[PDB]
Amino acid sequence: LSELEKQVAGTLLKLEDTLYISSVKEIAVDGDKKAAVVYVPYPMLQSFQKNSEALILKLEKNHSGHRFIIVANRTIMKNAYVFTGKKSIRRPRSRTMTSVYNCILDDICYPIHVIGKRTLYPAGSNPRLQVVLPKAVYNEVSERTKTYSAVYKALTERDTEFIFM
RNA sequence: CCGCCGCGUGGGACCGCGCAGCGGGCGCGGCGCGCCGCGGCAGCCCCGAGGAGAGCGGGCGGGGGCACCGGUACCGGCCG
Repeated sequence: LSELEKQVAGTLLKLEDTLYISSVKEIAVDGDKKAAVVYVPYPMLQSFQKNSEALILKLEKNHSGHRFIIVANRTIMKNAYVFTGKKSIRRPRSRTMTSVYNCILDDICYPIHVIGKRTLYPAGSNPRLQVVLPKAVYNEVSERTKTYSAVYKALTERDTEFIFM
């Protein structure tokens, strides 16, 4: 239902030499560079994550202009219990908002596993969350911190920032 | 304005309880009761308390019970 979709489909047809992707989302960044999010339906996320880094690098090299990220699409419900008038209906915890945001944060940087989280409450400024990444990766991912913050802000209004420890 | 543990509206932070799929067609204005696809759902488990309980390994101890057993010494008897 757009133009980037045909290009990504062409790439996907080149890469092999049985998957399917729900949609595509493009996020702007402060610099001229932009970010693209590919929505993989939940059951196929683990299927896509076997060779995520290779897929991302091939997609970036074949078409430039913005970076590519893969995230699953999860729904959110807004009632712990739903009163049908007779019985009771309970919302599973996986559909909560807090769990979904954490899963998104984990998926954004899937290859690297988060070593910690901290949310600061400055005297006047809006509270912001800072995560902690392994010292080994460092510059291997130092060029994607701004885009990561931008996307995390876009999908979830919680602003963030990154450090290494 | 002032003798209310009752009555209605609103908020719902704190306070404590909610085991028994959903959605659509049959199907009638609506709800039941059943019958039909899974063909529409991401179907259906926070976490694992410097709380507790269970488990494996290691040594630790005048901790408990039963049987068994040595040593002088007090006392009594006897030979010289």
